Amino acid sequence: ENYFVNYTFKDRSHSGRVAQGIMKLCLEEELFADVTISVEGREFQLHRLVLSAQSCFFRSMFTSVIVLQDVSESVFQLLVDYIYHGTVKLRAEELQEIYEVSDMYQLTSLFEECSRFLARTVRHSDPELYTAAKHCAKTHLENVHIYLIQNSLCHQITAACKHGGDLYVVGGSIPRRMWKCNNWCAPLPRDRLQHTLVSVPGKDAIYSLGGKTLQDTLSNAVIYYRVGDNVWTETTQLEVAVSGAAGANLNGIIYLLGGEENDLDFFTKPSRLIQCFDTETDKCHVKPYVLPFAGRMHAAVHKDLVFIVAEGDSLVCYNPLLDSFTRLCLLWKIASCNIYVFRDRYKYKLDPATSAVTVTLQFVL
Amino acid sequence: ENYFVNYTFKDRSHSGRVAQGIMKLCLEEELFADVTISVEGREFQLHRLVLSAQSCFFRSMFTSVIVLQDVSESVFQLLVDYIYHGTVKLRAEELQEIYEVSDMYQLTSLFEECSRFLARTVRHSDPELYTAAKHCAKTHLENVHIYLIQNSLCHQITAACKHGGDLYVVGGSIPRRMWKCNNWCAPLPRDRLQHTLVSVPGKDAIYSLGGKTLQDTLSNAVIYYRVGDNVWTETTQLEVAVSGAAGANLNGIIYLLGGEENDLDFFTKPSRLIQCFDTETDKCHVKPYVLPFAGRMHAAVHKDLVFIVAEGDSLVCYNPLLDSFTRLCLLWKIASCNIYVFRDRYKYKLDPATSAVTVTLQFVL
Amino acid sequence: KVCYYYDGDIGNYYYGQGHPMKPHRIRMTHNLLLNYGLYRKMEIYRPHKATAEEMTKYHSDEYIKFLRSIRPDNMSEYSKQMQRFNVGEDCPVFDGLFEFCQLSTGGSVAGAVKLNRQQTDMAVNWAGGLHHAKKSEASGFCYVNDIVLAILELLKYHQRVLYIDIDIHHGDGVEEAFYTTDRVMTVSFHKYGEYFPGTGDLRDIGAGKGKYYAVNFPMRDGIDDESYGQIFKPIISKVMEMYQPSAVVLQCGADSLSGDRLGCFNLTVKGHAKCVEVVKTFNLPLLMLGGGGYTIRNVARCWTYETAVALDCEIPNELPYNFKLHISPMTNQNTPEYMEKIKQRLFENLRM
Amino acid sequence: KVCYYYDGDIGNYYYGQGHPMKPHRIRMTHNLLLNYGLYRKMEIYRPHKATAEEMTKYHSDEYIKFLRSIRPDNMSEYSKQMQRFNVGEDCPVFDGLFEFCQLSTGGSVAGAVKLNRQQTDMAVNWAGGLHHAKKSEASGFCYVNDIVLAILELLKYHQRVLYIDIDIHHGDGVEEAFYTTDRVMTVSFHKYGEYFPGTGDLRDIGAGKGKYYAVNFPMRDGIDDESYGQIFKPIISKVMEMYQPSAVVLQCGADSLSGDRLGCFNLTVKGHAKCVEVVKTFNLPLLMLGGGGYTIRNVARCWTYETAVALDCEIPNELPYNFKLHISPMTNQNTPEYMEKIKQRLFENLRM
Ligand SMILES: Cn1nnc(-c2ccc3c(c2)[nH]c2nc(Cc4ccccc4)nc(N[C@H]4CC[C@H](N)CC4)c23)n1
Ligand SMILES: Cn1nnc(-c2ccc3c(c2)[nH]c2nc(Cc4ccccc4)nc(N[C@H]4CC[C@H](N)CC4)c23)n1
Ligand SMILES: [Zn+2]
Ligand SMILES: [Zn+2]
Repeated sequence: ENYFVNYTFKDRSHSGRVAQGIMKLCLEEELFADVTISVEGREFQLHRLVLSAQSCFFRSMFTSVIVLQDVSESVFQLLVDYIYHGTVKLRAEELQEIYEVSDMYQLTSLFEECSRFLARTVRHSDPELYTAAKHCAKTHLENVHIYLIQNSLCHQITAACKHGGDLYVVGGSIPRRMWKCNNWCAPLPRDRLQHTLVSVPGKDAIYSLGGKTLQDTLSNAVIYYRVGDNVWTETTQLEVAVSGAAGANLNGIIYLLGGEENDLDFFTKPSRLIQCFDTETDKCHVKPYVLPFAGRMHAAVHKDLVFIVAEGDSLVCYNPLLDSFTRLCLLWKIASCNIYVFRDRYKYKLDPATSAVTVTLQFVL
Repeated sequence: ENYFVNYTFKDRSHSGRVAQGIMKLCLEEELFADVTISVEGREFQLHRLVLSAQSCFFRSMFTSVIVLQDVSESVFQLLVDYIYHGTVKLRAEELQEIYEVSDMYQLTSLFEECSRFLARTVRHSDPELYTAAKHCAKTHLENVHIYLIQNSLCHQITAACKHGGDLYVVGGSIPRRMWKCNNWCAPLPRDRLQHTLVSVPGKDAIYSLGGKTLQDTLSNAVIYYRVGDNVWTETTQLEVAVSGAAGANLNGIIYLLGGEENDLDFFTKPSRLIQCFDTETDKCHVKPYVLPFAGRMHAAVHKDLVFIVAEGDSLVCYNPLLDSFTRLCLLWKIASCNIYVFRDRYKYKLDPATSAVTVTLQFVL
Repeated sequence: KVCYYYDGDIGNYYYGQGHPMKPHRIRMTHNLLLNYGLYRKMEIYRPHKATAEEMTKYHSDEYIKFLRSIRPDNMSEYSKQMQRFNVGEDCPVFDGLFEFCQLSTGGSVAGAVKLNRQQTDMAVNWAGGLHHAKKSEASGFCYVNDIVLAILELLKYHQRVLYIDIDIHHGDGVEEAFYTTDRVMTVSFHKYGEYFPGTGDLRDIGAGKGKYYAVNFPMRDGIDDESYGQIFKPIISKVMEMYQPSAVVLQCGADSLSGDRLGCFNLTVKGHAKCVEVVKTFNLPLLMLGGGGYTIRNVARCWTYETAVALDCEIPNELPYNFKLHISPMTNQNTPEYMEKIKQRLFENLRM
Repeated sequence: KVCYYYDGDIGNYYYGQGHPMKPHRIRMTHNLLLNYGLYRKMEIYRPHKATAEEMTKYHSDEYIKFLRSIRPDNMSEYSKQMQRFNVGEDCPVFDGLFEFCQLSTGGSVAGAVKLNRQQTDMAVNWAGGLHHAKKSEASGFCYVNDIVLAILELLKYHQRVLYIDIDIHHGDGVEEAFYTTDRVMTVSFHKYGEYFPGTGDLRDIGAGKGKYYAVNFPMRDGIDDESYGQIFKPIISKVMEMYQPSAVVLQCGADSLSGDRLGCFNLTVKGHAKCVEVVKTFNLPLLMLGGGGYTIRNVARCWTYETAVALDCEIPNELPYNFKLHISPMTNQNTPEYMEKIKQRLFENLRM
C-alpha cells in the first residue's frame, strides 16, 4: 500500500543473518544447548531448535538421555557441521556412510548431493540414483562414440553436430546447405559463419546460436530446427554476440563457452564468457563466472560436469550447479564418452579420478 | 579440488531452509521454548537460540524470570514477529515506538528501516536520521525549484538537464551544440536523438545514456561529460538500446525507465523496462521488475522513492530497495520538489501521504 | 499474343559439381514440349546473341573487356583482376561464361525491342532474371544483368518502367543501376536480415533525384500463399495507379516456393500464380524474365504452368510422361501485425 | 613557387544566424594581410567563376539546372524537388548559393589547370574543401564538390591522383564520385561511430575495379599530436611508394584542432603543421584546399601559418594587430594498441 502510512517490509538479509548468527554461536561459544547427544560415548551439546527444523526425524524424536545408535562418530560430526554451518568438505572415503544416514534423517539437500556424487563417481526412495545405476549397463560384463570430422564429404564444412548418431553437417558450396549422414535437411535460412550447432535432445531440435555475418558482424541470433518436421523456426536472441564458441548441453540447458566478441567497435577479441540458454523456458542469461582460459575452446560433457580445453595442456572442469572450477593440469579438443583429449596439430583416454591419463581435426564433434 | 576425491559443498539453500523451518516451527506449533518472557503480564514462549543471534542485547541478557520493562506489548509482538519471520507490515502509528526500542536491541536492519521511514515521512548514534532532519531546514519557519522548458532560446531543443541551477540544454541548429543557462559547453561528440540526459551529482558529471542515430537505429551507448574540465569522455555501454526514456538519479545510481525499444528488427515499440547504471562502479544491469505502465513516461525523485507517470492519471511509485510499487490512482509529467503533476496537453501540488491532491511543455525537467 | 523466346542450347554450360545455381533450370522448364499443346498457340522464337557493344551501354568497358577472356584456363594472368571483379569464389568461372549471359541478354533486349514497336503486348524470356550483377563487379551467380539492359532499351521509347521482383534475394544491381534516376520504379519482395544481399532494407529507398523511387518488402521465414497474395497484390495495385506508367518487367524467381534449396518461403502451386496473372489485368506491356531457382524437380514443375497462366489456358493437372504436379504450403514467423505494418509503411512511402 | 588564389568577396554570402558553417572562415584566414610579408614573396591571383557547363561533367544536368534557381524566394515551387535533393534542412539555402560554390570550384579548377601545364608545383585554394556533396544531392553544407571537379580535370593529364583529407568528417562524395574507378586514391582520417557521414568504416573500401582504391582511418575522441603525427605520416609514406602517383590533393580541414565547435579532436599548433609540410617532401604536384572549420578565432589563427608551412618561411609568433597564437593539446580514448591495430590493418590492405 502507501509507503507513508503502512507497507510490508520483507528482507532477504534476514535469512542471511539467521544463518550466520546461528553458525557463529554454536560451533563456537556453545550456548543454549538444552540437549545432550551420545555418539559412541562422545557427548555433544547439539542445540535443539536448529535441529528438527531441517530433519523431521529429529522433530518426531523431540516431541515430548538419547541413544541414536548405528551411526559413525565422524559421520555424525560431518552431519552436525552441515546442519550448523551448511558447508561440508566431503570426501570419497565417507560417501556411502554419509549417504544412507542422510536419507534417513530427512536431509533432502544432502540426499540429492550424495546421490549426485554416487552417480558421478559410480535402494532408497529416489529415482536419480536408480536411473544412474541402470544406465551403467554397457559395462556390466551399438553406436559410434564420436564421429570423426568412412565417407568423404567433399563439400566444404564449417560446422557439424550430432543428435545420437545423425551427423548433421552444415556445409556445401554455399554454407546454408545441410547434409545428413544418419546411420539432407531443410536449408538454413540465415547466413552464418562460425555458428554454434547445439543439439539438445530434451526438446529435440538443433540450435544455431551465434555466428558471423557476410558484413563481418557478430550474430547474436538463435534459430532452431525442429527434427520431426524440418522446420527452421526462430527463437529468442542471445545477450552477447559471439562466434566460434564452444557449446555443450546439460539436462536441457545449453552452455555457450568463450569464442570471439566485439572489441574496439571494429574487431574481434577472444572472449571468456559463460552463456546459458534454457531450451525449456526459452530464456538466455550470462553467468557471472568467467573462465580462467580464453580463446578458442572445446568443451565436453561428462556426468554432471563439463571439461573445457582452450590453449595448452590445462583442462578446466566446470560444475554448473556449484559454479566452481577444478583447474587440473596435464590446441586440444576434449571428447567425453563412456574423456579423451585429441591434439589438433597432429605432428589416449583420461581418468579424472586421480588426474591420470592413459596413452593408447576439422570438427571432432 | 578434484570433485572425484574431495571438494567443498557450499549451498545457498541452507540459509533459506534454516530460515523457513525456523519461521514455521515457532509462530506455529511452539516447541523448545526454554524461556518465558513477560510483556505487561503477557506470557511469551520466545525460543532462546533464535534471539541473541540477531540482537546482542539478548546475548548479554542470556549469558548465565525476566522483566524487560519499558516496552509496549504490541510493539514487542511486532518485534517478535520480525525476529521470527522477518516480515513486518509496519504502520505510521507504531513507528517511533518501534524505532527507539529497535536501536536499543541491536537490530541494524530495523534501525535502518525506521530511520528511512522517519526521513521519508518526517538522537541516536546514526547519521542518516540526523542529516535528514537537518536537511528539513527550509521550512523551519535561493534557487528555482524547477526550470520551465525568462529567456527565449530560439534554438531548437531536443534535450535538457539540471545540475543544481545550471540548465544545460542540448540543441541549436545542429543538436550537438550545448547551451548553458547557468544562473556554452564542450560539443557533444555523438549524433543522438531522444537521449537521456542524467545529472548525478555524486560523481558530478552529465550522462547521455541512450538515443537514436542518424541511420534510424537505437543507441545503446553512454557518454559522460566531466563538469570541471569540459571533457566529453566515454563510459561503458548500456545493456538494451533505448530512446526517449525517463531518467532519475538516486544516491549515485541512475535509473532509466521505459522508452522505445527495437521491435520486429525494423521498428520501435514502447518499452516497460528498468535499467540501472552505477555511476561509481560503472556497471549496467536490467532489473527483473517491469513497470505496469509502458510508453513515454516521466519520472521524479522524492525522498527514497520515484514517482512515474506514463499515460493517464495513474501514477506508479517505485522503491528501488524494496522493488515494489504502490500504484496510486488519480500525457502528464511529474516534478518532485520540497510532488507536482503537469499536464502536457494544456487545453497543483500533490500529497502522497493520503493520496490527496491540491489545485493551485517541451521539457519540464 | 504469346511470343516465347527459348535459347537453343542454354542448358549446355555447366556451373560446377554440387553448385547451387543450375543452368539446366530453363531447359527442364520448357522441355515438357513433347506433349505441350500451348506451343501450337504460341509463337516460338530464337534469341540473337547480344554483342559487347550493346552491353557496354551501362557496364564499364574494362568489365566487358575482362569478361570475354575467362575460361577453364587464362586465370593466373587475371588473378589480380579476378579479385577486382568478385568473380571466381562466389560466382565461379565456367565454360562459355561470355556466351550464356550474352545470349540471355540478347533475348531480353529482343523482347524489349518487340514490345518497343507495339508488335505484341506481352513477351516472356525466362533466360533473364540476373538482377544481382553490378556496374563493375559480379554477385550472386549473375555476371551480366539482363534486366538493366532491357530497361535501358525501353528507357527511350517509354519514360516510365516498372521492375517487379518476387525473388527471395533482394534485387540490388537492378536497383543500383537506376538508383538516382527518377524514371524506373523498382520493387523487390525479399527476405532481409543476415541474408545474401545484405541490402534492400525498409529504409534504403532512393538516392537524390531518384529519392523514393524504390520499394523493398522484407519478409521472414515460412510465408504462406493465403497471406503472401493478400500482401502482394495491393502493392502493385497502388504503385500502378500512383506511377502512371508505360511498361512493366516481371522478374519471376521460382526459388520462392516450397521445398526449394536455399529457399525459405513455402508457397503453394496456385499461390505462385498470382504475379504472372494479376499483372496481366493492368493491360500494359510487360517483359517476363526468370531468376534463380533450385531443386530442379520442383523449380521446373512449378514453372510449367507459369506460361499457361501468362497465356490464359488451363493445362490439365495430369502432365505428360516427358509423381504429380502438386505441392503443399511448418511455422510462419510473418506475424500479421508485422506484414500489415510493412504494408502500411509502403503505402505511406508511395504517397510521398 | 607559391601561386595563391584568393576570392575577392567569398565572405559575402551569409549562411544563417547561429548556423555552424561560416563562409567568413576564409576571409579572416588571409585577412592578416595588412602586415603579412609573405604576400610580397607570393603571387596572388583571382579565380574565374566556373560555368555550369564545366560543373555538369559529373553532376547530373537536372541538379545544376535546379541549383541555379534557389533564392530567399522561389522555394514553394521547388518544394517537391527541394526534398528530392536534400537541400533546405541540413544544407540550407542562402543568398548567392550558386555563386560562392561556383567561384570556389572555378578557383579549384584554375589551380588544377595551372598544375596541368607544369607552370608551378604547388597551388593552394582554401576555398575548396567541399567533399560531402554527391552526384544528385547535397550533404554537409556542401552543394558543389570542388574536389571531384579538380580530380576530373587532372584525370586526363595525370593518370594517378591522391586525395588526402584530415577533416574530422569522412569524405563520402569525394570517394563515391570515383569509388569504382581505379585511377584515384582517396584517403580520409575521420571519426567513425554515430557521427555525421555514417560511412567510411574500416571495411567499406573499394567497389569493383576500384576495389581497395580507398583508405579510411576511424579515430576517436581526444586524439593528440604526439600520436596523430606518428600515426599519420607513415600512411602517406606507404601510399606514395605503393601507388607510383603523379599528383596529390590536400584537403586541410581546420575543424580538426582544439577548441573547435563540433570538433572532437584536440591538436596543437605545430601538430597540425604536419600534413601541409610532410606532403611537400614527396616533390609531386599538389593542390591544396580548405574544408570545414568553426570557432572563427582558432580556425583562423591556426590557419594563418598553414600557408607559411606550405612555403617554408617562419612567421614570428607575435602576430600583427590586424591574445596570442598558441594553443594546447582531457582524455584520449585512442588507445595505442587500437591506433596501431588500424595502422597495421591499413598497411596490410594497401599491400593487396
Ligand atoms: C541468388 N543466390 N543463391 N545463392 C546465393 C549465395 C551465394 C553465396 C553465398 C550465399 C548465398 N551465402 C553465403 N554465406 C557465406 C558465409 C560467410 C559469412 C561471413 C564471411 C564470409 C562468408 N559465404 C558465401 N560466399 C563467400 C563470399 C565471400 C567470398 N570471398 C567467398 C565466397 C555465401 N545467391
Ligand atoms: C561538416 N558538418 N558540420 N556539421 C555537420 C552536421 C550537419 C547536420 C547534422 C549534424 C552535423 N548532426 C545531426 N544530428 C541530427 C539528429 C538526428 C538523429 C536521427 C534522426 C534525425 C536527426 N540531425 C541532423 N540534421 C537533420 C537531418 C535530417 C533532416 N530531415 C533534418 C536535419 C544533424 N556536418
Ligand atoms: Zn533468387
Ligand atoms: Zn569537417
